Amino acid sequence: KVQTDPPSVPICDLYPNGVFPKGQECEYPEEKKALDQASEEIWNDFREAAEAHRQVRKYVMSWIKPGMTMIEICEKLEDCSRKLIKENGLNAGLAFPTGCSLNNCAAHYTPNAGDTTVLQYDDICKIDFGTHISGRIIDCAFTVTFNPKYDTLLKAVKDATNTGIKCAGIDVRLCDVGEAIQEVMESYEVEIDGKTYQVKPIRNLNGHSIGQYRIHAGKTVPIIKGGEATRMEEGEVYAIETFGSTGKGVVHDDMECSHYMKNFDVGHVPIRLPRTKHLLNVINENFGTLAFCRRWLDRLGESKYLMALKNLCDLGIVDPYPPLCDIKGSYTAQFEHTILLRPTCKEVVSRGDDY
Ligand SMILES: CO[C@@H](C(=O)N[C@H]1CC[C@@H](O)CNC1=O)[C@H](O)[C@@H](O)[C@H](O)/C=C/C(C)(C)C
Ligand SMILES: [Co+2]
Ligand SMILES: [Co+2]
Repeated sequence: KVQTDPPSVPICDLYPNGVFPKGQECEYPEEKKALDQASEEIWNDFREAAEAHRQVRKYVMSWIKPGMTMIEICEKLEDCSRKLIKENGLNAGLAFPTGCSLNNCAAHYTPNAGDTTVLQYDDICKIDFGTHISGRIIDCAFTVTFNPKYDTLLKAVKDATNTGIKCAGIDVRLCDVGEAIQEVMESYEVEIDGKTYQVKPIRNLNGHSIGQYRIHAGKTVPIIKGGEATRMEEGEVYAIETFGSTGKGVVHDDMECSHYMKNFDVGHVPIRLPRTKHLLNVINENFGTLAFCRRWLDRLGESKYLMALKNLCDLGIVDPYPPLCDIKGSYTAQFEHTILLRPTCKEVVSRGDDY
């Protein structure tokens, strides 16, 4: 069987023998082959999630248009993602909420219930969403625009992200990747509405290592120089993402929060407060240590849960991730891919024919 025009066939049903397509395999900048084959089932899970990501985003690009509300966009994307990944509790599903951050806002924004925001012709929207199979997460993102005036800014960030991807590798120092990304990013100048700007990396936003059910495993991939000389290791998985801005090149928390995620290091915590106890149970059952958003709690039939959620945040059990924005009037863009540092090569597992 093949995929229907508007995708609806699970990726696992498109692949009979349970063997999924590899991403772009690259040479780094025998026994290791045996070691690589030993984790084949893991690489395969990443590939299944990546193929779902590729097919979902291809679909999104065909219909996303100004006039649609941000809620309509996210619900349409998420519905497709759930169907192609063949959602099954914590064994297969959405790794995190659909980011659709607009203009000066660079990341971590998704609408909460009631949000009336409508996508505009001049908007620059960062679609950042994730999929996973058995906790093997694909963190991948692109930027959507309708006005050609942002073309060079988008190209700047694409080139910067690919440079970071090419520089990445086993034994490579993280600070070197950041320095490389920055020199490419800043080599671009753009003109938007009569004003010129030297593209600037958003210095306090970074790429990161990825772990099972842990989007932010512990290591950071900076996008500017001056970072840590810590090195990348064999077997690690990384999200290489870069952000370019026409503003200050720095983001701050802004707007209402929609994203939340349980602190991975916090262990079991007995709670007697009834509503707070119930919410934590709902989170443990449906998300575990994966991120979620308010719309996802509404979907599960939960209501009047905001105070319970605040309690979990105040207790440090859950962490809030508010939208991150540059100054008013600035424009930000993002591109991101997930890479596997396999023993025999580097695989840009989420690479597509689109980006
Ligand atoms: C700027 O957004 C990325 C991010 O924060 N990176 C982190 C990386 C780990 C530490 O260095 C803290 N600083 C960061 O910028 C995210 O990983 C997103 O790419 C991802 O899609 C969203 C994840 C959440 C946790 C909000 C669901
Ligand atoms: Co992302
Ligand atoms: Co990321």
